[PDB]
Amino acid sequence: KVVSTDEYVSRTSIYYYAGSSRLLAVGNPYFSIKNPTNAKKLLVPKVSGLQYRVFRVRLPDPNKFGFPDTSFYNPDTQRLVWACVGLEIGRGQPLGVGVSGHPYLNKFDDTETSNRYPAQPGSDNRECLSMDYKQTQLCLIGCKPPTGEHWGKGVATDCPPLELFNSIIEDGDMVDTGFGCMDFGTLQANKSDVPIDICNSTCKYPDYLKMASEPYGDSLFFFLRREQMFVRHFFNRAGKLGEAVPDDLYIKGSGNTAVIQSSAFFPTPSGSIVTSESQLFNKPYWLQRAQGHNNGICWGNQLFVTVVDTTRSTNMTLCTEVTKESTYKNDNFKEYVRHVEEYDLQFVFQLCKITLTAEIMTYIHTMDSNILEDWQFEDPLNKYTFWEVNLKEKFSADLDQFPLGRKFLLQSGL
Amino acid sequence: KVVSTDEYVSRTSIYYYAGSSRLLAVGNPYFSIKNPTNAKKLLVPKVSGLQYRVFRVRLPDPNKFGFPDTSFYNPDTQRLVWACVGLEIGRGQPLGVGVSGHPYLNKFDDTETSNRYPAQPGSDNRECLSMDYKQTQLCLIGCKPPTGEHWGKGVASATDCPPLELFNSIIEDGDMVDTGFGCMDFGTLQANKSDVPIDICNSTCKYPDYLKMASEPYGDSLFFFLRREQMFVRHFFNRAGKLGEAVPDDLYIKGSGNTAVIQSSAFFPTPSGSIVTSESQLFNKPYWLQRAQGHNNGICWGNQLFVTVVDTTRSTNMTLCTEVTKESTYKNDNFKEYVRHVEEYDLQFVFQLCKITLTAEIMTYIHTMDSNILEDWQFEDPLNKYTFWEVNLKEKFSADLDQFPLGRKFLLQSGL
Amino acid sequence: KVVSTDEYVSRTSIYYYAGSSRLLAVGNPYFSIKNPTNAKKLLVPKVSGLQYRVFRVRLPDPNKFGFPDTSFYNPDTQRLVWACVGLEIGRGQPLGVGVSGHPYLNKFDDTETSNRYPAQPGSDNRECLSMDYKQTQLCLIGCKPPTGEHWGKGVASNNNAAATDCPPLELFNSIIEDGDMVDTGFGCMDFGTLQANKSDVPIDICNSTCKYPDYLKMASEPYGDSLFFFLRREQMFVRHFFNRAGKLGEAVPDDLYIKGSGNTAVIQSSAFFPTPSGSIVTSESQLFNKPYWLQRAQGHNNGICWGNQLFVTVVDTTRSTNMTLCTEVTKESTYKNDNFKEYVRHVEEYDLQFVFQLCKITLTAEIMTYIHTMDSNILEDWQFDPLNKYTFWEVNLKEKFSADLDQFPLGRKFLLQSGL
Amino acid sequence: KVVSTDEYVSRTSIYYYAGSSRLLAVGNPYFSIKNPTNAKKLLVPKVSGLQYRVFRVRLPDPNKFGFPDTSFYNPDTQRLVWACVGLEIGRGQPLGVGVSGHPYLNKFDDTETSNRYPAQPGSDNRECLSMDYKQTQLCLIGCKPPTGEHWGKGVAATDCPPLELFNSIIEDGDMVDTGFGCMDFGTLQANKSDVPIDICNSTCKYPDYLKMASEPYGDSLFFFLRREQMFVRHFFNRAGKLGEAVPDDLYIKGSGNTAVIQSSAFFPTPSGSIVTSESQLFNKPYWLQRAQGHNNGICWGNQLFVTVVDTTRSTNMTLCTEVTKESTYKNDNFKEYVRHVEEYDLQFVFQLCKITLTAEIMTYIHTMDSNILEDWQFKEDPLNKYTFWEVNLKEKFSADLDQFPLGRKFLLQSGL
Repeated sequence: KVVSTDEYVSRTSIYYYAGSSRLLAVGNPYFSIKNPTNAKKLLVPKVSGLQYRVFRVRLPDPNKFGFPDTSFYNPDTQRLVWACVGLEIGRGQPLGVGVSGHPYLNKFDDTETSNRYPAQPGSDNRECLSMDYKQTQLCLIGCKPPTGEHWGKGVATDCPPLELFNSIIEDGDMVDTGFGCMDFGTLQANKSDVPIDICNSTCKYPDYLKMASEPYGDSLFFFLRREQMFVRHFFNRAGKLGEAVPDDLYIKGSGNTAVIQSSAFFPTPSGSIVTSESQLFNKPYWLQRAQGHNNGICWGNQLFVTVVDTTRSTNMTLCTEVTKESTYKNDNFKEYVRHVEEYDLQFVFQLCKITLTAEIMTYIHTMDSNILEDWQFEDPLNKYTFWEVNLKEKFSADLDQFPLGRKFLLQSGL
Repeated sequence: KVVSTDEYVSRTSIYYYAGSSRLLAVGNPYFSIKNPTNAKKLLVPKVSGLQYRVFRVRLPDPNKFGFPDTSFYNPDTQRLVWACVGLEIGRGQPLGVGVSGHPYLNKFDDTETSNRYPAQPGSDNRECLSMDYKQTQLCLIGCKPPTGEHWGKGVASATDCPPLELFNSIIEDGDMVDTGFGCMDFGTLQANKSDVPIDICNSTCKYPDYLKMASEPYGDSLFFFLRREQMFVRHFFNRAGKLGEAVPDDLYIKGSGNTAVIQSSAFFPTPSGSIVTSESQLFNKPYWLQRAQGHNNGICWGNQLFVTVVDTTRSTNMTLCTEVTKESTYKNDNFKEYVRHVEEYDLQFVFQLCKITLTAEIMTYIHTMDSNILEDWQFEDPLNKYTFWEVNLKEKFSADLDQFPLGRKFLLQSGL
Repeated sequence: KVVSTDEYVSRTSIYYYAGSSRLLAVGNPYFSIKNPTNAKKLLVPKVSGLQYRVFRVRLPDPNKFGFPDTSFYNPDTQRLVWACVGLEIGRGQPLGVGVSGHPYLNKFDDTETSNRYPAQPGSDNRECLSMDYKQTQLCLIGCKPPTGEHWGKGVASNNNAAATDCPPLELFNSIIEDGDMVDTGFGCMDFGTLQANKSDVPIDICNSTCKYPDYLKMASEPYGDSLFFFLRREQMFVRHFFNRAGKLGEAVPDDLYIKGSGNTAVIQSSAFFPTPSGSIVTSESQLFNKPYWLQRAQGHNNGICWGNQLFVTVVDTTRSTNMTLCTEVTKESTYKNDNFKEYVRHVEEYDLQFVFQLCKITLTAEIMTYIHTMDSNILEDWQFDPLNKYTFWEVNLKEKFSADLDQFPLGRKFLLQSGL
Repeated sequence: KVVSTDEYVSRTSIYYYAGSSRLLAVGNPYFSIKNPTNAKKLLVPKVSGLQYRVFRVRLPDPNKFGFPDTSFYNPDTQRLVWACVGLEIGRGQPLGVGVSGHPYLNKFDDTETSNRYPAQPGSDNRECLSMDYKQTQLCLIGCKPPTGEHWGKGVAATDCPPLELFNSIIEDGDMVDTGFGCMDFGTLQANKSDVPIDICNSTCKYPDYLKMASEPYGDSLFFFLRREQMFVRHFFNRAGKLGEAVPDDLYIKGSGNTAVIQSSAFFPTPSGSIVTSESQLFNKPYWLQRAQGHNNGICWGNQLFVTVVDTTRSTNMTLCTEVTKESTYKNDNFKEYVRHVEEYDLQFVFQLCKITLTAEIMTYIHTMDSNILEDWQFKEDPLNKYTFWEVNLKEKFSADLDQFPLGRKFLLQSGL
């Protein structure tokens, strides 16, 4: 039913390079700061190494592109499309690791070595703790935005019902950090069971299984992923235990041990060490043969690059002096936290042409009716937030004038 | 006497793909919650990353299957069977590590650096502690369910120590894997219910009996297997209670005064599975079953196959928290805390159709191997007493291999 | 526009070896000490395993070079230039790790396992702590000095009302000079201007700027003179979790928590910061004391040392051991702390080894135009200094070139590797 | 001009095996013990896994060796010399790690997580601490003893000792660097308490690889291997006056309890981390086929130097004697000792070589080392002032290569 694009998309020998140049984001890693005197504007964005970067890369429409020689296709019977054959995700800034925390984290006791009876249950025992998150590197590439999975509140023990949800991963969405891919805002009502940079967020994980089994293969031309973590500490929660331990799993205590302590345990993660050798980025990927049926065809003259890279999640400390005095006083200083991200996206594109026979027109229409409509032979994604990368005026045919271009010519023997 | 299936099972060039689609299990990682007014009515099942997943995969009987053209075999003289030539065990959810504990764990002292005399006295010094378990990945494939080993209470036959006996049993869906405390029946061998965390303290932890399964004459249990285990000692504790076997007098000089009353030498460690990484993953990659080591080269007798999996690398337990009363300031009594765990699978197979010419010698051989094969071919089920995760593929077979992920991989890998 | 040097630079079979011999630096890893008079003299330089070493290597002008027979060179139509084809960065001293600290580090609480309410109030809760930094190995090679990136104080629009008074951040490019500090785990920033309390990082960077190589910019340079070749190995993990004292400049928004009361009414600082750790150093992961053959550069300059000079940039924290020195002010039969003075010193040992290949260029009209657009000084200096404002470790090889390759370690390696 | 020995040293097809047999050293790892009255005699030597082992291996002079048939060379016009073509450094004892410490280590505060103000004053705050040192494996081979580098006191706002880098011959028993650098601790640390006692009155040396590699003739390093590792285990600061105060532009002054600045004379303790079999450099053969330097294994002077550091067997054994036997335990009834042992077994394969004493070759050799021709008869040895572990193989040479382990390995490797 579905066939490879190799069977109805003809390749030319025409290649183009396009680069975004340096992309920077600067903000607060834990939360954005809205403008107090203009509520519709953000004063400081939320910029964190635990966010997805979802780039919507806009390509020049090859059917309107000022090629010097346009005799390679017949506009009466054919249309043009770009194919992505090479990519490098440039990453700036040094390798490093940031931390995240909560001034009122719901940690009660340390349950690793010593937690004797009786409990000391007050009504507000939250503590100001921080941690370093699970480490994640990944890149997804396709002509359709990626699909994530996360757990949320479903439809109806008083435990919230769990439902697995699919959604489009948007630029700025949070990746899972060690506490799972879930809607923490709705499933953790106390706002204190995870650090503040996810406690009112949804952490999403790429739905690799769903995307890979898509018939046309528009979501994943190519992907890399590297995750790691271990358990750094063991805590338990304050609050009522919603599901008591059944009586067949213990002999009751008495006296000092009569009032059972909370078995609502939770670990803290740690991503451990970051190293250059395990970097996925700053090297080229050649999209020669995709596993799916879309062999890199950028339908709609666009392409989506999704990236998570926690290996440069350093958060910088900033400190201002409000009063200059000869001796040190805390009240004379203000402390800030800032995080930055540096990207440089480089592509090699191959021009393709499609002869629109009756059979091919039916196939394309069944696959995506917008393709023929846009070819002349409202955009549904504008409700989503992406990092827009406009390459319409960035295409160059002089491949050997750019780093990735030289690599392509050398690799391909051209 | 036993020969390879390659000698009497004819391979065709007909291949079919079958996939389970998304399989989800959601529950409490530490215990099930029973309906108070029923016994087999579960309100919340026990779903944990430390459980065996034993999938009983039902295949369509090829002798009754709607093939478009069956002219490739003579039903008067031959019977059909599926062979598994490819499989990928898909795993969803992010990598992570969960913890387990006991609100009354029988830990007395930390015995790593400082445990001075004299012994502190008590009758209930249990503590509310947790740990992260040994890390295990494994994958078994066969047309017969897998066999486990575990230590249990033997026969009663200067020590009241329970006798130990090594038991074999079928590993069922939901059985607990060993966690760092060994493969034993904790319910019967640890009578106090407090020496290990609550998710195994009343369970039997089983380890696959690889040696027995591997030495089976016909080799139906293990077409293929992968395994990756690791742990280290994170902490050193000792037990409270009477020491059942005192240290002999030739191993120490007796103390006096504050050291006159000997402290408990019933030590026990806590395990740690250490780090989880993508590179060490066994799953989300294809396995091509070309040449089995045993005599059964992937033949799915009885139109079924058993896929057994342990994967602790996605054992994260999600914290859930409900608000009973909304108030402007934080109060512990206004919230309830829950724990939930989920597992996501996607089993993908490529099967090769095979035919067997039922000569006199071959029927004799097959009857000796398993008399049910010829009876079901027409030329009750003892496994109904066991619990498996049923995966019904009777309506999931497709000849359009290139329309599915594993199907494309198979066509590419085989040059077809 | 830009073409590979392979298209207009002719390679000869003439090879030369040159070595710097042992290069030593000795000083204080945390700060320099000035002569009280003379003020602009250094008494003890600042020498640290966390510094960049930027060697400006001077080569003999091959167009004036005493070759045994120069009849192969026609000065009427061609000029000579050296190409670097082999390099080894020798490192002496044992592998090891140093630590850095601050007697008044702005650490308030340990936020890893226990930090209950209420907070302890004070005005000066600084502590005397130390740490081991992120581990970095790198070496860059080109005929132009390298470019670093670092964050500094930018410009703040004043028409824009500031609800946050946080300093604006700007990414700055600069030439990396010998003695500049590498990033240590707290990022590449100007700590002197962006941390006004002088207490948020150890003293060896608290009044310094830590720089990171701008690899992306250097790689995208049209001619590729900065990076013939580079190697890099970074690693770190989080060793401890602390928070800062001082007023929190950006309060946590009210939608991320339920307010406290009583002991928890005054929120504690969420201005967290980790301490880094470079972890283990091993021989197996060393980048140095091994040869590199510069056969084919990724950029268009395939190792041509224009201007008869070469830049070697090195970071190597794997030998950052700081030696403890102790003098006895008064000899007594029993120990007393006041009888001794404690000092710290650090040393660095280098040995740079090169193999150069002689090249000649026939100066046609087309090539002269190309080179002039590339750099007009090349044709001027050939008869056919802007870098003096920067600080480099000068390595003069003008009189160290030898044709007897097999008389030297790297020369023997080259002859064997190339089959000569 | 220097040329390879390949150009003037003729190889024969004559090979010999030689082995040292078991070499044992037994002593105290921290210090030597003199005879209790007589003092120039040692009762217990200092034997530690942190020492260099420098073996001076004496070979039989081949020009005086009882060969059965000497028609392979002309003794009037030629001289004989041995070339080393194979070597294995045998190591006995199990892998393990020792620790070193000081009963009066100059450690003031733990500066890793908590070191608040004010500093408490004292005059003697030294502590009884220990640590495990940096891990080092290495082996050097040449016909000349190896050269080490270390920092010592040189000549000539700061009273800090001037530093000079010194070269010296590494002798048997010299200390390797341990994590505190290669320096003369006796002269540069006057308090004798800034490092553990096994180096506080010693010089820790590091091989001057750069100097030896650049020697024209290449006599020091036929071949070498090295593997070092460490991390920082703890962070401390020193007591005593700070000799160089922190400049005023690097901090804002304190007040009250923070008025008296604390010592920023930090120092780490090292740790060599784990030792494993897989990273072993020893107990495997090295074939010296073609050296990088110009001396291709020629053992001038009928000797060769094998230098080893191996901290991967640095276990220190605990010994304990009973002075009074009593029914209850008392500390004063026992004496505690520490002992360390090292087990070596050096195995060599040598190839016999001949040199024709032409006018040109005698001139070349005379310029290289005037002693070579003198010793050939065509005298105080200068190395007698240095200490080496003497290994005499004069009576250990055998032509029956296949009767010994390394000999068999050589025959197999070389196709003979």
